[PDB]
Amino acid sequence: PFVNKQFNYKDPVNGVDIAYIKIPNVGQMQPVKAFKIHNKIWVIPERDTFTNPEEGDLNPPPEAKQVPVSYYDSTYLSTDNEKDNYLKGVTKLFERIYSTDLGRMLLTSIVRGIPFWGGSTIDTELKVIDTNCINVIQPDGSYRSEELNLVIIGPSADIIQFECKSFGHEVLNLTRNGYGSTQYIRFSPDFTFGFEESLEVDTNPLLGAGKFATDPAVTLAHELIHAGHRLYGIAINPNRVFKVNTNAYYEMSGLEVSFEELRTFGGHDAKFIDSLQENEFRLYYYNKFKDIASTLNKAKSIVGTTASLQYMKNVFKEKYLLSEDTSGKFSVDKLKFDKLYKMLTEIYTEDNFVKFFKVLNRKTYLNFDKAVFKINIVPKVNYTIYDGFNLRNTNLAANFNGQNTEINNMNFTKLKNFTGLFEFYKLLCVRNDLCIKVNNWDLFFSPSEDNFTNDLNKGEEITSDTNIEAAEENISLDLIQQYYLTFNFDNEPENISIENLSSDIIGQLELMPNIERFPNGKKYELDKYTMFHYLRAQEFEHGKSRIALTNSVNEALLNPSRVYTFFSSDYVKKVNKATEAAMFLGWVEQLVYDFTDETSEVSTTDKIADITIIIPYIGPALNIGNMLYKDDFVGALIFSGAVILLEFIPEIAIPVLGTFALVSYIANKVLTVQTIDNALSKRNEKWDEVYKYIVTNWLAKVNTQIDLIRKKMKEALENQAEATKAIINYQYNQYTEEEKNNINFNIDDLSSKLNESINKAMININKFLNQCSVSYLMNSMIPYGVKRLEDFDASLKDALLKYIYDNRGTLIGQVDRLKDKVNNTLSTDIPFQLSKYVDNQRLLSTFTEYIKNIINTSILNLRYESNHLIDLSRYASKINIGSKVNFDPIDKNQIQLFNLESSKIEVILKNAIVYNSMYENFSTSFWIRIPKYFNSISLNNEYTIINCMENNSGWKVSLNYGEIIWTLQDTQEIKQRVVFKYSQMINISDYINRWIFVTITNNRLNNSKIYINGRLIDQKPISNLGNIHASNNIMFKLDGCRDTHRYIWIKYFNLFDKELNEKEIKDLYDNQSNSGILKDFWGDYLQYDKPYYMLNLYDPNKYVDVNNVGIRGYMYLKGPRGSVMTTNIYLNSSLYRGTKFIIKKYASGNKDNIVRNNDRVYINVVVKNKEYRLATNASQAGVEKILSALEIPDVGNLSQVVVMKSKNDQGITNKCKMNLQDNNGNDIGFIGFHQFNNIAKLVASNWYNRQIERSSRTLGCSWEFIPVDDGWGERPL
Ligand SMILES: [Zn+2]
Repeated sequence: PFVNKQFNYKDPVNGVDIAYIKIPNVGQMQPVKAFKIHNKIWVIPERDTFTNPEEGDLNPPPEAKQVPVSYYDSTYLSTDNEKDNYLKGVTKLFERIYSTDLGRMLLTSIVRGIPFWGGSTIDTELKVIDTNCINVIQPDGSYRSEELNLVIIGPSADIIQFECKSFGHEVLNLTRNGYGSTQYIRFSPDFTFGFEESLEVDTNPLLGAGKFATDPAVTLAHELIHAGHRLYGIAINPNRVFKVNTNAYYEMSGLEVSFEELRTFGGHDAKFIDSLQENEFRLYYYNKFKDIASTLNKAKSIVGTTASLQYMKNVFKEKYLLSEDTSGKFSVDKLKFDKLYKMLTEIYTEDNFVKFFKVLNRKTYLNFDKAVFKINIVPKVNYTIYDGFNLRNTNLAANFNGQNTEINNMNFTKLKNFTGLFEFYKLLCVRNDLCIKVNNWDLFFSPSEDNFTNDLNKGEEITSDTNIEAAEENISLDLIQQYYLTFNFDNEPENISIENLSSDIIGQLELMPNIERFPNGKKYELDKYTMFHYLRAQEFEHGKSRIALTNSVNEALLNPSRVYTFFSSDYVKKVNKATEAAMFLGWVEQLVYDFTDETSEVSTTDKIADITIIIPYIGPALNIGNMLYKDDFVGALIFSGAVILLEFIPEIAIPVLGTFALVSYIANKVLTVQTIDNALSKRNEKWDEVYKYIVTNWLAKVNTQIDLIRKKMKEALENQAEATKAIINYQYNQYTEEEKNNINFNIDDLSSKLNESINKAMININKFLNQCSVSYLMNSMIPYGVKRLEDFDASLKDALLKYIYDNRGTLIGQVDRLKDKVNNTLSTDIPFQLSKYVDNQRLLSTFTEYIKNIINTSILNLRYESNHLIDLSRYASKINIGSKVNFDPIDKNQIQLFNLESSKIEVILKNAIVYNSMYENFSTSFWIRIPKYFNSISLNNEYTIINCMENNSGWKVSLNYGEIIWTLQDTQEIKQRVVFKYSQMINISDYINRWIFVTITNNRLNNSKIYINGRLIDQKPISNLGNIHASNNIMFKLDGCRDTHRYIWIKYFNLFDKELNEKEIKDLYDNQSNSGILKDFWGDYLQYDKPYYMLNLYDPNKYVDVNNVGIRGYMYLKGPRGSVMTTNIYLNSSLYRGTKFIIKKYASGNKDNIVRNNDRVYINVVVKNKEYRLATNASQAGVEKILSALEIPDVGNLSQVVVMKSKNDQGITNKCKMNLQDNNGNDIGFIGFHQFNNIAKLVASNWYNRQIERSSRTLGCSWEFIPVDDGWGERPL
């Protein structure tokens, strides 16, 4: 820390702060020269050759060590100059770490570390473990033993294998028992690791060229965070490793990250460790301190120094944060411990440092390094204490340029890795065997199910004084700030003179676990091609080959010029074809555009709330479609969901949650009323444990894969930009030889381009990916955990209601409100807040937009997507469709069901995901289309359409002559039904043979409500209905319809696990109305080329008629619209009356024949088997324009274009649908009628236009198109 005096290697040895140290090693050891950069921190610029006897050889091994990176140089750090530079650098980084709030705290705990005084000399005595000091040679040839705390030596054989090294004890775990021991950090500030980014692009649009460098400060900070854990004897056993599955062509051959490694990194990595294992360690170390206090509390004397036993007892007092009374006895304050621990453990972590140093760095310990570099930090022009490489001013500070080894090329010297490229690998063969050498450190992670401990099954007794939950403070920069203020920076252990030790202190390193070499080669003969194969087929041989030509098909990896793409053929074409230099730059522009073009394709799929943004070429870039129902990725993903992306499917074991036992209290109100609260509280806490648990499983099994792909794609895109830089190149590589011609093709600028083109591409691919992650979590992992909680919740309620009962008379004036409190709480879940377990601004931001759409909420949502009737909410397991089930050809999401026992659709919901307390509070909605009842059979005959019962298992939708019903019924067969009844004796009905939006709400504690088209039609209490069954499957089929020609049309069926409120209902309702598409009088999309009868909503008793064809003729509303009937059944005004209307395309045609909100069209009037053209003369007299049916060829420049409408300019629905316009583009007006001497001719008046803005009064322009429909038995006269 800080380091007071600036050293030089040659500066004269002086017995203190600069001496000839004799580290505690084995056997003899010529003394070595080390400096004292600070109280308790020495620096030896030698290669660690002393610490380990079996490590004096600094030469590389004929066999390679299984690590992604390695580097050797027998000669490094030999000269006396190299030492000085090493001295100058190790320092500058301590100053770097020290210049940060987080840094500052850590170096104060490290210097304060001080290995406990074990040396167990007689219980009651204190003493120094000689292995924690060093002998210091004084000038007069003498030597005085000195206590040490942390030492930095040079690397051993493998220069970049930095790590913590401590000497062990004959019978003590000085690193895992609380004692702590002097640490020797093998580190070098002359080499670094290069890594690659594929996320920061979101915040940095012009992110660096390629591989970035790792600020040496972080690496050193990472290693100290380790000395910290060990100094406080809190290091996790290195026998604790996150097990990894290896047998599989996609799995990593070998790799064993330690918990103490996932701990030290922090970020999410540290979240891979389950809660149960987390608290396992805490108590473990919390008891190591308790013994430290005991050990101290009974220490009478102290052999060794001339320092007061009190002084000593105090150092360790101030170290472990012990508390002592007036007698001087020590104790471990639990609450004060949890803090110290929380600091050494979660505040001081690599991720947290990457915040203080504002540098770019790996975002996970599982992001394997791909390089080594020779850097030189000493010169200020290169690296500064405050800015590092990203120097102030210098063009390095805009986008971590200083860290980009390509941009800041001058500061990084690419060295030779010593692990080839295929040292550790896997052999993957297709089905010409067709195999590939896939790199080990290039395959999937894949955690073993073992790692995830749990313990969620243990039940629990709930007394009155149980201890309630505790937050999950995500360690925000604010919390660190707090720790900083309350941080104690004054006073640092004194250099307590100890009595000389052996001239040669006997060492022997702590024993690390053995390196189990892993198998290599391992062959894999597969069926389908792999994402690895496809990726492979996009690299192509360096360059001395023949001008390669891009070419689809995986066989694109059989020719020496093996290259493949996922781009449109035309690109292949433009690239694969000679281009005369006369015309070359054009080509460049072309490709670039086309590249940045093909590379940015994004599907909106708005009609799919869940995964919005979509990058289609992913499927054919990594062969992700996983081969399903043949191609069409964007359709593939929609049919399955983000599952189609996982190289492997993770499971979720959420045991049958235990239960709370309730300790009862005899005639003790307080103590009782307090137990129920503890019960409910622990239950709330109970839900948190489950959620937090699946987020750990989701963080390592799922989210990790998606991230590998995230890299894979970024890899792909570059493989493409690299070839289109090869091809284009080969061309100009055979240039005309004419200088001054073109400001150079600038390969180092076409690239500056292709860079951006890809950087943005990743911004899209990333959003898309983030959605498949969050989304996969919400519909494939949470539902499971919830089921068990909801169960637990359903149980606890009884156990609680009973408790209250069994204790009434003691809960005298409260046996109701407590009965209400327990019934009111345990009647709704505990929302899943992702922010409670994740800081990631990326994913939370995602999670937020996902939550906004109430549809992603539904436990069942089935639309007709792509080419299937699927359950987008991923709850259904098998949706069996009948044979007599028909799907409207236009909007196939409109299902029609007949009376035939062969037309039916049955849906079964995954059992594991279904809890029986599921239909207490829940809603259901769908769109209905009921034909008209013509016969009398229909009378008093109630057929059922939707049924969900398991022997009296409530709710099933039924129909009966002019009314819709919803009946709830419990096992105790008690039933309750709510009904909406619609009369069939009306001129014009709002429900007959039309579409009706229906929503049914259910609140166990209240009533059952029925909403028709948004408004509440009726409600009936249900606070008396007993328990209800949860049917595993729902059946769509009519049942008991005596009518032979009865049928219905359903649409947008959904099922919600909560009581939708008025607002939600109305929102949901406006959303499923497709306001951008005009409608049939019955609700279907209006259509081009399809004769409709006009019904004027203002004067429903008349009907359009063409007085006389021609401009000298007119159209008007004719006399009395006839009636229709069938005594004792219906009496509706007739519809199929008057002249028909035909809408003709005019703007954007050939496409679907659906008429959309703002289409310009043509209205052909069909007069006497012939079709004419409704037009007018915009040069008439008044505001009104009479309109006539002209001869299509005689119309000419007369006003005829009509702008169809559906949403008022303001945005409100209006019936006024036809706005006529003059060719100049003007606005002649909406079409309506108008009295002209008691004749009311159809007219286009600019009046309505004005009114439609103000009010919303049904006007003379309120038209309605009526096609003939099998639902309206009426016969077109
Ligand atoms: Zn480490």
